[PDB]
Amino acid sequence: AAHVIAEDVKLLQFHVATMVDNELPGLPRAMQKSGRPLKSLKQRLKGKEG
Amino acid sequence: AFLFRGMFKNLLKEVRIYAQKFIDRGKDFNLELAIKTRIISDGLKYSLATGNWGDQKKAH
Amino acid sequence: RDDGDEDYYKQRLRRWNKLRLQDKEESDAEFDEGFKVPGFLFKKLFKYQQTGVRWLWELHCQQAGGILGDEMGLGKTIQIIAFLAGLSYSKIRTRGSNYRFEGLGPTVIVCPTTVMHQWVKEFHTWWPPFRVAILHETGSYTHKKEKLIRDVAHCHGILITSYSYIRLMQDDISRYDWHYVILDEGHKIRNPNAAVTLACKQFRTPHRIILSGSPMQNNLRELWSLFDFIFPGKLGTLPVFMEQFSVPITMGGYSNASPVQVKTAYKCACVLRDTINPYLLRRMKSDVKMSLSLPDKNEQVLFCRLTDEQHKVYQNFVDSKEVYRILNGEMQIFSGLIALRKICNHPDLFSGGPKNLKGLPDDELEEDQFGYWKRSGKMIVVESLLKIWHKQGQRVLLFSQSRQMLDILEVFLRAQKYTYLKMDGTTTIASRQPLITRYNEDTSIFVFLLTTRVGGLGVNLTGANRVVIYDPDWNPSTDTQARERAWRIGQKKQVTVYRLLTAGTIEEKIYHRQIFKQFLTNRVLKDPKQRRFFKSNDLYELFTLTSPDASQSTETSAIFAGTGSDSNDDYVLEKLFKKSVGVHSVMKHDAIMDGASRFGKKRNPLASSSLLAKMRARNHL
Amino acid sequence: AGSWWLAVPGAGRFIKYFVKGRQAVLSMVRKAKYRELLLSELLGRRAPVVVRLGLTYHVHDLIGAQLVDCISTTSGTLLRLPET
DNA sequence: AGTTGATCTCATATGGAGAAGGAGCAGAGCGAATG
RNA sequence: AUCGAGAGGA
DNA sequence: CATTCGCTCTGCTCCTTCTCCCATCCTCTCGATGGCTATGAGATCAACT
Ligand SMILES: [Mg+2]
Repeated sequence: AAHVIAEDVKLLQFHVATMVDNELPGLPRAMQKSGRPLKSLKQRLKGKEG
Repeated sequence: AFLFRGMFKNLLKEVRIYAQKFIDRGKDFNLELAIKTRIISDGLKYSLATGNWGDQKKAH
Repeated sequence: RDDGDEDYYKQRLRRWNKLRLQDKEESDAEFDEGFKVPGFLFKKLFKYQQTGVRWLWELHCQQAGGILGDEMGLGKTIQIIAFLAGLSYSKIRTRGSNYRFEGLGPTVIVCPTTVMHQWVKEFHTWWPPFRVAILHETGSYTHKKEKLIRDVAHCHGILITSYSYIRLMQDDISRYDWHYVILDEGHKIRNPNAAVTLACKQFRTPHRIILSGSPMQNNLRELWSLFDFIFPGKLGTLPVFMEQFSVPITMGGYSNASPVQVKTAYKCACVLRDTINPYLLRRMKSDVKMSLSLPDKNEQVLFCRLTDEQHKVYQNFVDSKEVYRILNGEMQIFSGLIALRKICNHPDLFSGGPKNLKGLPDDELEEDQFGYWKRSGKMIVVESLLKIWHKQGQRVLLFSQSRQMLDILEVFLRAQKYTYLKMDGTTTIASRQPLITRYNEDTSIFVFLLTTRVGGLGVNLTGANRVVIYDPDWNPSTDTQARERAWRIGQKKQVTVYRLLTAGTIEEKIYHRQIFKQFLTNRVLKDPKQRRFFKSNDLYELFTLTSPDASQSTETSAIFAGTGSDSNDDYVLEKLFKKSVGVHSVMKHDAIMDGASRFGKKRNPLASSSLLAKMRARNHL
Repeated sequence: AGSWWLAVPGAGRFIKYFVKGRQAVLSMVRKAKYRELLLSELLGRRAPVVVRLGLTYHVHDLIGAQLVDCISTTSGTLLRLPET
């Protein structure tokens, strides 16, 4: 069904997105089990500790 | 008291969830099996251990 | 040998013609729209096989698939080959479409490797003109297997493949325009999430056929997966099918189901049965006496007691905190069921047995061995069975679900000095058929030791006439397949089958699942009006030890009360009780399995009044 | 993706002039008295600077597209906005 | 040129600061149509 | 060993 | 023919939105994370002859 494949491409887009940037403004955080947020490539590069 | 309210609410929730799938199956349930005493015992223990004052699922 | 080569196929045609010239009358069976079966082939078929060929033609005209669901032994393969021969013979010119064959295009048959050469032999017997080639390491082809598929597509041969090659060669297979896909033993695609299932559904042809003796075995979901191969979209999507049929029909098999649930289930079963009926053709052996007859089967369930130490071990396990973690949802129930089912088989499988010592003299080395028969309540029964049957000169198949228990049984058979053969999934496939023929020929071998799942279909062990199923499986079709090693065409003797169970343990509940599942199957495939037996809460209470005193009924006898289910076999039972072996009770399995006006005055077809009557009767009580 | 129209190079110049001319010439009918204009009077009128493709070309388009109705009269052909 | 056997592998059962976009909207000035 | 938290030093 | 009118096209405010950043180095303790049983089929090619 077209709405299922739309939702699945939307989920693929969300995962490829949160691989690069897990600090998106309008979307949920990608998380491990126990709920901690995943560190993305951007968070690896960004800050004083990056 | 703040912690224990939420933990007792979660316990009543789980007792309802357990018993409903028996009343949906037309037969009485043992409440000694419905009460999952881990909720209070580990909720208070966890929050005192870590100092995260809330649901362990919401630690951040 | 098979026509993967070309000079073999040429030689096989030249030989067939040189034979045919020496025999140098019946008339073709005309159906309709053009289909003909050669008269010499149609005469060779039974009327039920003729009906199957006609049904296959009606499906070919509709361009629908079908499940040829006939019970094992009715000769499904002949019906398929006779139909395909008819298609090739009558040169059916496909209307209005790119498949401008004048005959049969490339066919793929997918089957277990154990039956590939049977298909080749049947084709080379019944319709020699075909070019049948096995895509397998047992196939005759010498070049790379990619080129065989091109050759068999180009010349419109018949490709025979394993399910594993379909799963692995998805592209090189599905690249081509196959005309027919036949799934033999097609219950192998019964899991909709399995990758063999997804690979089989990639075939573009509408002419998809399944051969299976069991369209369903556990769940209505298996039926969905087969119909989603056979007629995509006929049963809708799986989530919808589960909501509309699986839940309503299941929830009205319970004896504690409310009247509304019982009616809703009866309706849903009638709807499903009417939806699948055109596309599932299923004859039973009782429906057609033409294909011989079997001797009588006596199948009984023996309720054994736990030994006192086995009862302690089992009770301590159900009082354990592992079981508390299981019931509190911290653990999956699976490890606990595996443990309970071990304890029921032999406690040493759980406990490791009595503690090992070294330097003991040889006389101590019996009671202290791992798997000693006197610690298992079921082995004390098997001991008395084997002792009576060896004295009667019967021959025994001894099945267990587990191979660990099969080793404990082998150690017992050696210590009792019986002659036996053993087979299991570790027994090399090339050496299996030599063992089965040796057993059938050498009547000096008393026991064949066998896991239930080894060998697939086609293990013909009809040298035996007594069967013990040592422990129950969750899938009912496993234990019916087990007895059908002995009770099958070619059996000359009355087969007695004993199923061992331990009363008030997990084993009695596993048997209750088998019956519940078989009733669920019969409610769709036989008759939706059926009596309701099991309470749901009783069917899923798995971790409670009960064990009846000799004065008490089993739960099975309480459930099936009033059904009538409570000299060699009489003599065996007499000694199983009078010896005080620890048989609590016996039930008859076949008896348990008996679960049973201003308007409309003028026409412009079904009359409204009868369509309305059907709708009302379907929606009222 | 994977599909293309046959096109004419430079069609944008024509399409620009055509779209603006069409709206211009249709407004000449819309703005005239009664929303009526006699075709001979229109074709005699000094075309707007917006009507670069010519005024007859546009009246043939407008009539073919059914954007204006012709009415025959004793005075000759009359353009109208259609009751739509 | 033909034959064996580990081994993998599927599959089964139960704060804040700056920057950027948009809408509102005023009104300049161009060209058609008067009057 | 990692991640997180808290308490400290200049 | 001198308006006059209507219509297109800037460009000037005032939001909403959103993205970025927040001293250096060092020490210690503490909590948490922390992942079936088993039997079958069956394809591979390492490796015997
Ligand atoms: Mg078959």
